[PDB]
Amino acid sequence: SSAKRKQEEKHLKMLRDMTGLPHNRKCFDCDQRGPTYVNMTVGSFVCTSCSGSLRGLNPPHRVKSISMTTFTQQEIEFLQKHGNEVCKQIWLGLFDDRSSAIPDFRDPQKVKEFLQEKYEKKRWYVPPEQAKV
Amino acid sequence: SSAKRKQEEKHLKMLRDMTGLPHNRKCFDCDQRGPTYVNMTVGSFVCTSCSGSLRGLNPPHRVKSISMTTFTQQEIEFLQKHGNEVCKQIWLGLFDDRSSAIPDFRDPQKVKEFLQEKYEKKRWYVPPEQAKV
Ligand SMILES: [Zn+2]
Ligand SMILES: [Zn+2]
Repeated sequence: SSAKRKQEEKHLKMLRDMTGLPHNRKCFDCDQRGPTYVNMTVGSFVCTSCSGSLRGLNPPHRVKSISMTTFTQQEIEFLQKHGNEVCKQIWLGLFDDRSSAIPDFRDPQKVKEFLQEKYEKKRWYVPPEQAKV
Repeated sequence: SSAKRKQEEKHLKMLRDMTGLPHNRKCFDCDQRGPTYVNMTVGSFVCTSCSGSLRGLNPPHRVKSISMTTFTQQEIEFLQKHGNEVCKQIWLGLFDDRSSAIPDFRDPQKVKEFLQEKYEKKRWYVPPEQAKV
Protein backbone atom coordinates (compact mmCIF):
# COMPACT_ATOMS: atom_id res chain seq x y z
CA SER A 1 0.00 0.00 0.00
CA SER A 2 1.02 3.63 -0.64
CA ALA A 3 -0.42 4.79 2.73
CA LYS A 4 1.56 1.92 4.27
CA ARG A 5 4.66 3.05 2.33
CA LYS A 6 4.16 6.68 3.46
CA GLN A 7 4.25 5.81 7.19
CA GLU A 8 7.11 3.32 6.69
CA GLU A 9 9.30 5.88 4.96
CA LYS A 10 8.40 8.57 7.52
CA HIS A 11 9.58 6.26 10.27
CA LEU A 12 12.87 5.63 8.46
CA LYS A 13 13.36 9.39 8.01
CA MET A 14 12.77 9.81 11.78
CA LEU A 15 15.17 6.93 12.47
CA ARG A 16 17.94 8.46 10.36
CA ASP A 17 17.45 11.81 12.10
CA MET A 18 18.33 9.90 15.28
CA THR A 19 21.15 7.78 13.91
CA GLY A 20 23.02 10.95 12.93
CA LEU A 21 22.95 12.50 16.45
CA PRO A 22 26.50 12.46 17.88
CA HIS A 23 25.90 10.08 20.82
CA ASN A 24 24.00 7.71 18.50
CA ARG A 25 26.95 7.41 16.11
CA LYS A 26 28.75 4.98 18.44
CA CYS A 27 27.49 1.79 20.15
CA PHE A 28 26.08 2.73 23.60
CA ASP A 29 27.74 -0.27 25.24
CA CYS A 30 31.22 -0.51 23.74
CA ASP A 31 31.69 2.93 22.11
CA GLN A 32 33.93 1.13 19.58
CA ARG A 33 31.91 1.17 16.41
CA GLY A 34 28.77 2.25 14.64
CA PRO A 35 25.44 0.86 15.71
CA THR A 36 23.55 -1.70 13.67
CA TYR A 37 20.69 -2.49 16.17
CA VAL A 38 18.42 -0.65 18.54
CA ASN A 39 18.08 -1.99 22.04
CA MET A 40 14.37 -1.42 22.62
CA THR A 41 14.62 -2.44 26.27
CA VAL A 42 16.46 0.77 27.13
CA GLY A 43 16.19 2.88 23.94
CA SER A 44 19.84 2.75 22.82
CA PHE A 45 21.74 2.20 19.57
CA VAL A 46 24.20 -0.71 19.72
CA CYS A 47 26.55 -2.75 17.50
CA THR A 48 26.11 -6.42 16.53
CA SER A 49 28.61 -7.82 18.96
CA CYS A 50 27.08 -6.03 21.92
CA SER A 51 23.63 -7.07 20.70
CA GLY A 52 24.78 -10.69 20.91
CA SER A 53 25.94 -10.13 24.50
CA LEU A 54 22.71 -8.27 25.45
CA ARG A 55 20.82 -11.42 24.39
CA GLY A 56 22.83 -13.35 26.97
CA LEU A 57 21.39 -11.37 29.87
CA ASN A 58 18.50 -12.81 31.79
CA PRO A 59 16.05 -11.40 31.08
CA PRO A 60 17.59 -10.56 27.71
CA HIS A 61 17.40 -7.15 26.09
CA ARG A 62 15.30 -6.77 22.96
CA VAL A 63 17.40 -5.79 19.95
CA LYS A 64 16.05 -4.98 16.51
CA SER A 65 17.95 -4.36 13.26
CA ILE A 66 18.21 -0.72 12.24
CA SER A 67 18.05 -1.53 8.53
CA MET A 68 15.66 -4.48 8.47
CA THR A 69 12.96 -3.85 11.09
CA THR A 70 9.68 -2.17 10.31
CA PHE A 71 9.57 0.01 13.43
CA THR A 72 6.19 1.20 14.67
CA GLN A 73 5.29 4.81 15.49
CA GLN A 74 5.33 3.84 19.18
CA GLU A 75 8.85 2.48 18.91
CA ILE A 76 10.18 5.48 16.96
CA GLU A 77 8.71 7.88 19.54
CA PHE A 78 10.22 5.90 22.40
CA LEU A 79 13.60 6.15 20.72
CA GLN A 80 13.15 9.90 20.20
CA LYS A 81 12.63 10.28 23.96
CA HIS A 82 15.67 8.08 24.67
CA GLY A 83 18.81 7.44 22.57
CA ASN A 84 22.38 7.23 23.69
CA GLU A 85 22.68 10.62 25.37
CA VAL A 86 19.57 10.11 27.53
CA CYS A 87 20.72 6.53 28.25
CA LYS A 88 24.25 7.74 29.19
CA GLN A 89 22.81 10.00 31.87
CA ILE A 90 20.89 7.03 33.40
CA TRP A 91 22.90 3.85 32.93
CA LEU A 92 26.29 5.58 32.91
CA GLY A 93 25.35 8.63 35.05
CA LEU A 94 28.14 7.80 37.57
CA PHE A 95 30.61 6.35 35.01
CA ASP A 96 33.87 8.19 34.37
CA ASP A 97 34.95 7.98 30.73
CA ARG A 98 38.62 8.24 31.72
CA SER A 99 38.85 5.33 34.12
CA SER A 100 35.70 3.48 35.03
CA ALA A 101 35.86 -0.30 34.76
CA ILE A 102 35.37 -1.63 31.22
CA PRO A 103 35.91 -5.09 29.80
CA ASP A 104 38.06 -6.32 26.99
CA PHE A 105 35.26 -6.27 24.46
CA ARG A 106 36.89 -9.12 22.49
CA ASP A 107 35.93 -11.37 25.42
CA PRO A 108 32.20 -12.41 25.62
CA GLN A 109 32.40 -13.55 29.29
CA LYS A 110 33.80 -10.22 30.41
CA VAL A 111 31.30 -8.26 28.26
CA LYS A 112 28.44 -10.23 29.92
CA GLU A 113 29.68 -9.42 33.44
CA PHE A 114 30.01 -5.73 32.44
CA LEU A 115 26.49 -5.55 30.99
CA GLN A 116 25.19 -7.20 34.20
CA GLU A 117 26.92 -4.53 36.26
CA LYS A 118 25.55 -1.82 33.98
CA TYR A 119 21.91 -2.87 33.67
CA GLU A 120 21.14 -5.41 36.42
CA LYS A 121 23.33 -4.42 39.35
CA LYS A 122 23.18 -0.73 38.32
CA ARG A 123 26.75 0.03 39.30
CA TRP A 124 26.84 3.49 37.56
CA TYR A 125 23.13 4.22 37.61
CA VAL A 126 21.26 7.49 38.21
CA PRO A 127 17.45 7.12 38.27
CA PRO A 128 15.74 8.61 35.23
CA GLU A 129 13.84 11.26 37.19
CA GLN A 130 17.10 12.68 38.55
CA ALA A 131 19.06 12.09 35.35
CA LYS A 132 16.58 14.21 33.37
CA VAL A 133 16.64 17.22 35.75
CA SER B 1 34.71 8.28 11.43
CA SER B 2 31.96 10.14 13.32
CA ALA B 3 32.10 13.12 10.90
CA LYS B 4 31.83 10.54 8.11
CA ARG B 5 28.89 8.91 9.94
CA LYS B 6 27.18 12.31 10.42
CA GLN B 7 27.12 13.10 6.67
CA GLU B 8 26.17 9.51 5.78
CA GLU B 9 23.17 9.52 8.09
CA LYS B 10 22.13 13.00 6.94
CA HIS B 11 22.07 11.76 3.38
CA LEU B 12 19.91 8.78 4.37
CA LYS B 13 17.51 11.11 6.21
CA MET B 14 17.30 13.23 3.02
CA LEU B 15 16.79 10.08 0.95
CA ARG B 16 13.93 8.86 3.14
CA ASP B 17 12.29 12.28 2.95
CA MET B 18 12.21 11.67 -0.81
CA THR B 19 11.20 8.02 -0.77
CA GLY B 20 8.04 8.95 1.16
CA LEU B 21 6.81 11.52 -1.42
CA PRO B 22 3.72 10.13 -3.18
CA HIS B 23 5.15 9.87 -6.72
CA ASN B 24 8.30 8.23 -5.32
CA ARG B 25 6.32 5.46 -3.64
CA LYS B 26 5.86 3.60 -6.94
CA CYS B 27 8.43 2.62 -9.61
CA PHE B 28 8.66 5.45 -12.19
CA ASP B 29 8.71 2.99 -15.08
CA CYS B 30 6.14 0.31 -14.25
CA ASP B 31 4.08 1.95 -11.46
CA GLN B 32 3.52 -1.61 -10.15
CA ARG B 33 5.57 -1.74 -7.00
CA GLY B 34 7.80 0.07 -4.57
CA PRO B 35 11.19 1.29 -5.69
CA THR B 36 14.41 -0.38 -4.62
CA TYR B 37 16.90 1.58 -6.84
CA VAL B 38 17.48 5.12 -7.98
CA ASN B 39 18.05 5.72 -11.66
CA MET B 40 20.75 8.38 -11.50
CA THR B 41 20.64 8.95 -15.24
CA VAL B 42 17.26 10.65 -14.99
CA GLY B 43 16.73 11.09 -11.21
CA SER B 44 13.92 8.56 -10.70
CA PHE B 45 13.04 5.83 -8.20
CA VAL B 46 12.57 2.40 -9.81
CA CYS B 47 12.01 -1.28 -8.89
CA THR B 48 14.50 -4.13 -9.41
CA SER B 49 12.89 -5.56 -12.49
CA CYS B 50 12.81 -2.23 -14.27
CA SER B 51 16.39 -1.60 -13.15
CA GLY B 52 17.38 -4.81 -14.92
CA SER B 53 15.67 -3.60 -18.11
CA LEU B 54 17.22 -0.10 -17.84
CA ARG B 55 20.63 -1.80 -17.88
CA GLY B 56 19.70 -3.31 -21.25
CA LEU B 57 19.45 0.10 -22.91
CA ASN B 58 22.39 1.37 -24.88
CA PRO B 59 23.74 3.47 -23.36
CA PRO B 60 22.43 1.90 -20.16
CA HIS B 61 20.92 3.89 -17.31
CA ARG B 62 22.85 4.07 -14.04
CA VAL B 63 20.95 2.44 -11.19
CA LYS B 64 22.06 2.42 -7.56
CA SER B 65 20.55 0.54 -4.60
CA ILE B 66 18.48 2.68 -2.25
CA SER B 67 19.51 0.69 0.82
CA MET B 68 23.11 -0.20 -0.01
CA THR B 69 24.67 2.78 -1.80
CA THR B 70 26.58 5.49 -0.02
CA PHE B 71 25.09 8.40 -1.97
CA THR B 72 27.09 11.61 -2.20
CA GLN B 73 25.77 15.10 -1.40
CA GLN B 74 25.80 15.83 -5.15
CA GLU B 75 23.66 12.80 -5.88
CA ILE B 76 21.17 13.52 -3.08
CA GLU B 77 20.75 17.10 -4.29
CA PHE B 78 20.22 15.96 -7.86
CA LEU B 79 17.50 13.63 -6.67
CA GLN B 80 15.88 16.44 -4.64
CA LYS B 81 15.64 18.50 -7.85
CA HIS B 82 14.23 15.50 -9.74
CA GLY B 83 12.24 12.48 -8.48
CA ASN B 84 9.25 10.82 -10.03
CA GLU B 85 6.95 13.83 -10.24
CA VAL B 86 9.54 16.01 -12.02
CA CYS B 87 10.45 13.03 -14.24
CA LYS B 88 6.74 12.37 -15.06
CA GLN B 89 6.37 15.89 -16.41
CA ILE B 90 9.39 15.35 -18.74
CA TRP B 91 9.52 11.72 -19.84
CA LEU B 92 5.76 11.14 -19.55
CA GLY B 93 4.62 14.75 -20.16
CA LEU B 94 2.44 13.63 -23.13
CA PHE B 95 1.50 10.19 -21.69
CA ASP B 96 -2.12 9.52 -20.78
CA ASP B 97 -2.45 7.32 -17.70
CA ARG B 98 -5.76 5.91 -18.95
CA SER B 99 -4.66 4.59 -22.31
CA SER B 100 -1.15 5.31 -23.49
CA ALA B 101 0.81 2.32 -24.77
CA ILE B 102 2.38 0.20 -22.01
CA PRO B 103 3.99 -3.22 -22.17
CA ASP B 104 3.24 -6.41 -20.37
CA PHE B 105 5.85 -5.85 -17.70
CA ARG B 106 6.29 -9.63 -17.24
CA ASP B 107 7.95 -9.60 -20.69
CA PRO B 108 11.59 -8.25 -20.81
CA GLN B 109 11.59 -7.74 -24.63
CA LYS B 110 8.47 -5.61 -24.50
CA VAL B 111 9.74 -3.65 -21.45
CA LYS B 112 12.97 -2.89 -23.39
CA GLU B 113 11.07 -1.56 -26.42
CA PHE B 114 8.91 0.58 -24.08
CA LEU B 115 11.91 2.05 -22.25
CA GLN B 116 13.49 2.82 -25.67
CA GLU B 117 10.34 4.67 -26.70
CA LYS B 118 10.28 6.51 -23.38
CA TYR B 119 13.91 7.60 -23.06
CA GLU B 120 15.59 7.23 -26.47
CA LYS B 121 12.87 7.94 -29.01
CA LYS B 122 11.11 10.33 -26.59
CA ARG B 123 7.61 9.33 -27.63
CA TRP B 124 5.87 11.15 -24.68
CA TYR B 125 8.54 13.73 -23.97
CA VAL B 126 8.23 17.41 -22.98
CA PRO B 127 11.58 19.23 -22.71
CA PRO B 128 12.57 20.05 -19.14
CA GLU B 129 12.46 23.83 -19.63
CA GLN B 130 8.80 23.63 -20.71
CA ALA B 131 7.91 20.86 -18.28
CA LYS B 132 9.05 22.99 -15.33
CA VAL B 133 7.06 26.13 -16.30
ZN1 LIG C 1 29.16 -2.43 20.88
ZN1 LIG D 1 9.25 -1.12 -12.16
